[PDB]
Amino acid sequence: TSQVRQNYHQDSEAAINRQINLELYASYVYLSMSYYFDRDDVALKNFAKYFLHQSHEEREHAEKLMKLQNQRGGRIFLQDIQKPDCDDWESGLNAMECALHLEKNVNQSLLELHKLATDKNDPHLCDFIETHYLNEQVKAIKELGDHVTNLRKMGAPESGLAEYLFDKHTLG
Amino acid sequence: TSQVRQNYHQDSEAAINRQINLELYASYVYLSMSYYFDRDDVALKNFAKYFLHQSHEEREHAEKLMKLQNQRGGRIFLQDIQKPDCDDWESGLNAMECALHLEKNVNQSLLELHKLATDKNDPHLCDFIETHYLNEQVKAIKELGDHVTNLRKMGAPESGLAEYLFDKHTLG
Amino acid sequence: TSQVRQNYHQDSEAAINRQINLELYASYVYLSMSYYFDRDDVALKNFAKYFLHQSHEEREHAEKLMKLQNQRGGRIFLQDIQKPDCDDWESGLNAMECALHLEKNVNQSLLELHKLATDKNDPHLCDFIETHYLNEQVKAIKELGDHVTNLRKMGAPESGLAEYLFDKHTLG
Amino acid sequence: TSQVRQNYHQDSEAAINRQINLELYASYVYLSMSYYFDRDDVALKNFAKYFLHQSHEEREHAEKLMKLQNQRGGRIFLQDIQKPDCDDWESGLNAMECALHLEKNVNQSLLELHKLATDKNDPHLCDFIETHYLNEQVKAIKELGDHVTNLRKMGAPESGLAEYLFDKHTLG
Amino acid sequence: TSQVRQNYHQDSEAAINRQINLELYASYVYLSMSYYFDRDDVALKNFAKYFLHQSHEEREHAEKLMKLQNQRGGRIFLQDIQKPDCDDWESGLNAMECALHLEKNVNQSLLELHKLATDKNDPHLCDFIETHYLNEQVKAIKELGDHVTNLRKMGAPESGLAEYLFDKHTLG
Amino acid sequence: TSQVRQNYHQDSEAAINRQINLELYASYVYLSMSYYFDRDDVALKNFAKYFLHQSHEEREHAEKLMKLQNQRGGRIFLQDIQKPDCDDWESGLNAMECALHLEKNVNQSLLELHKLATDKNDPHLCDFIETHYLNEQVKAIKELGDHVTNLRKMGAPESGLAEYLFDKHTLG
Ligand SMILES: [Ca+2]
Ligand SMILES: [Ca+2]
Ligand SMILES: [Ca+2]
Ligand SMILES: [Ca+2]
Ligand SMILES: [Ca+2]
Ligand SMILES: [Ca+2]
Ligand SMILES: [Ca+2]
Ligand SMILES: [Ca+2]
Repeated sequence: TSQVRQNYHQDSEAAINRQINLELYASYVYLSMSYYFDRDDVALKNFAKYFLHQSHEEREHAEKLMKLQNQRGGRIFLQDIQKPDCDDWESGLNAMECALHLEKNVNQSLLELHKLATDKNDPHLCDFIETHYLNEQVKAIKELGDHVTNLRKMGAPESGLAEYLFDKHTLG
Repeated sequence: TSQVRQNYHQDSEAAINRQINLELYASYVYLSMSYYFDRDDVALKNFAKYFLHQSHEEREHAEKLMKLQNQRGGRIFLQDIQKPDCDDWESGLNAMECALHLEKNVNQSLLELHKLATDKNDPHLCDFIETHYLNEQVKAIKELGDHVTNLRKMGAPESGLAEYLFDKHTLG
Repeated sequence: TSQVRQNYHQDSEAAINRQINLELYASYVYLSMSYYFDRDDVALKNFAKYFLHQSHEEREHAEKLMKLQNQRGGRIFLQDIQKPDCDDWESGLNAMECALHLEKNVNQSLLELHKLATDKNDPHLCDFIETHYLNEQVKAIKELGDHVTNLRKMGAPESGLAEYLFDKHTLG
Repeated sequence: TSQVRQNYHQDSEAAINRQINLELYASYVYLSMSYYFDRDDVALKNFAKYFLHQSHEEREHAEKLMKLQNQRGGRIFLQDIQKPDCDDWESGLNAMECALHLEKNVNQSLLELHKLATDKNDPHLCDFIETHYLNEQVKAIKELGDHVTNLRKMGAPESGLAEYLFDKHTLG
Repeated sequence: TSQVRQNYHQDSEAAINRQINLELYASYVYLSMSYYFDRDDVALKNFAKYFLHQSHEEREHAEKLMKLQNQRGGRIFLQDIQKPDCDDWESGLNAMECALHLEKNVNQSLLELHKLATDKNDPHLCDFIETHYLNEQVKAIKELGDHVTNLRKMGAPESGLAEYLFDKHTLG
Repeated sequence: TSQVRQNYHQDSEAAINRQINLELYASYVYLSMSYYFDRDDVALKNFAKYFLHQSHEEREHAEKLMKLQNQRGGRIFLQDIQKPDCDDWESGLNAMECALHLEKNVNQSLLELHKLATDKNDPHLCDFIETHYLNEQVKAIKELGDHVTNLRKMGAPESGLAEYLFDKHTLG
């Protein structure tokens, strides 16, 4: 038991280890989406840059949780990072819809983590999650919803002109 | 026989002279495409600038090979430069498709040159081709493929609006 | 089959997909080592920074291969990223020894890839590997060997003073 | 028939197409002369630079005529570019004498073009030729005559010292 | 056996040790030529500076090979450095002719080293030689050929004025 | 006999030629020591840099003597440069002890040269040696003695920590 550990429940420690794997998995999903748009038969450079940036940010979120685990006297335990479910993402609109779904799932996991921290009376963990994760998730979800709405209204994905213009004017 | 000539096969010397003519020919093809887009009844200024730049680069590639011939103690032998097969290039998409085909043909010739240099055990010639030509060709081919994909997805060449927007947003 | 694909063997395409997973795995190993040194009961900040930097570079190497796959007309196929074999890395010296072993293994895979590219007569792939990977590997291996030699000569890992001073004077 | 065409005779259009080929041919001749001086057994670097610059300028002259053709509503028609008559240019003095002869021939063609434009009452074409070509030709011819006179007076080409010094002091 | 050694053949290691001695020997030859031109009865300062610079570069080439030996896990083994064959170099032209011969000999040794690396399947060693040595040798040889041609055409070495002017205008 | 030679004895000329070889030999010894510290199984970078700098300075000393020989109307006569007696230098302390011994030997040769110049009544040669060599030697010897004393007092070479710290704090 760590000399620094104080008011840090075993259940919280385990849940943090799970969240770490989830963020690394999200990073992997975004990495796959990015390079799909880099294909010569897809070729939407700004969609590709958008998802690569998202991939790097998810990786950063995971490292922040690893830092928190050590700060509290807990111990990091890593697991395999599962490959994404899809290899081909279909279209710009489909990719954005999948990302929205992914983000809502990560948000659900964070809300469950917050409830657990509350039940265990760990105010430091509650504030950490509120401060660094909760608001970021809400902003991310609103942004993806906006994008999905615009692509649909423009006539994507049936209209190839729609996806080309969105890549230039919104993501560019 | 040149006082500088060393490990430079007669077959390699001849193949270099052939590659020189091929690059000059590619330069001529791009020059023709450029001014086709400058016509009052076509009028796509950025397509015109794009192909003119390609024309100048091909000319530079040829001069580099002429420099290499002299460096190795070989002798330059020039041939007529054949006129392009087409005078009218039809459309932006058609021109891009023809350029893709042209580049793949020049790439094939370079791969054959590399194989010959390998058989003759000329490591300097192999590295020269690898360094200055092989990677440039691969990048060029990927770029043209990307362009072709976008124009097709936008609805070219049937859609005149598609070619107008690509000229502004991608080539501009 | 991609409109850009030329002289790119199916076996090469598959080997590239395998190398991509291997680099991502190496990235994961370095990430685990980094945060082990961040523990309150280990506490060697410069060892931690050193391995985190290595982790980011391996991730970059993987992305470069993903870029190459698309450039040649090949198709990315991702696999699970296996968790590292160890959770606890023992000591600074032990971690450096494990990294040396890891790098020699990645080097072996690259040498095998180069031999395959040679057999398939793919000069572009051979040069890509030579240029971006082979020399980097040799430098990395020499650096790790140097570090291991110094730690051993200083009296690590039995001497805790040795690891503390190396962290400050060499890695700092 | 172009919507922009006005007072542009069919004979003028054809003569412009011929002049375009002539300028491209002159460019090719200068390119050949340039690299002859780059040979290890000739080695006069400033003669080489001088002729390469002339080659680029002739190429520019041709592009200007291509621009003019399109401006007037005419249509570009390209022909093969014939290889130069010589592969070996003998000496610095001989090359300068050949260039003088070449320039006087191009000048004759331009004077004939001007006479035709005059007969067809095309004041715009007459002024274009006067402005951009006639004075440039006269200056070029005077310059080459000066060079030829100096080389001869110095004792070229029998004197190898003469050509070496001219390369340094006049062309350098 | 070095902890860093991987895919490095014993024959390659030995050949590298031999190349090291050869470059040091070339350095010694150029050093001797340099100070010959510094004599009061020769007095060509720019010839002297030219050869001294060549001497320093050869020394640098040798150190680079020593660095490579250590990087691969090989062991440096030095030999006596033989004195040059001549003490008196006769003339500027004679010195340049001897240097051309020397460089072609060093080039032959490098080509033989490359063939050996190829037979032993050492892609890293092949690329190292290609990258740092092969192209430098070709440039060096072309430069010396150019110099020899100019001196001969000027009337060296019978003409003392020729060597004086070349020292000022080419080497100065 | 040189038109510039004045009061320059044949014995002095010969002794200068011998000193030149001795300085080149010292340069070779330092070069060998330098790269010994660059080995993966030694790895003391600052010891390596220290000896490489010494190697370059000895080479400079030799060139200065070659310059002096020509200034006085004497003639340079070079000899083979013998390989160092050792290939493996054992340790940092051992290398420093060997260098101290080497420097005292070079100093003895210089003192003998000065005595000869004195006997031949050559005031210019005496002052040259005093000015450029004698004081430099004394400083070099004192510096090496200081280093040897410190390494011994620290517990080298039995203590690997001692050599590591000296490399950082004194030579770094
Ligand atoms: Ca598993
Ligand atoms: Ca013909
Ligand atoms: Ca290469
Ligand atoms: Ca799985
Ligand atoms: Ca024809
Ligand atoms: Ca011996
Ligand atoms: Ca001997
Ligand atoms: Ca004095």
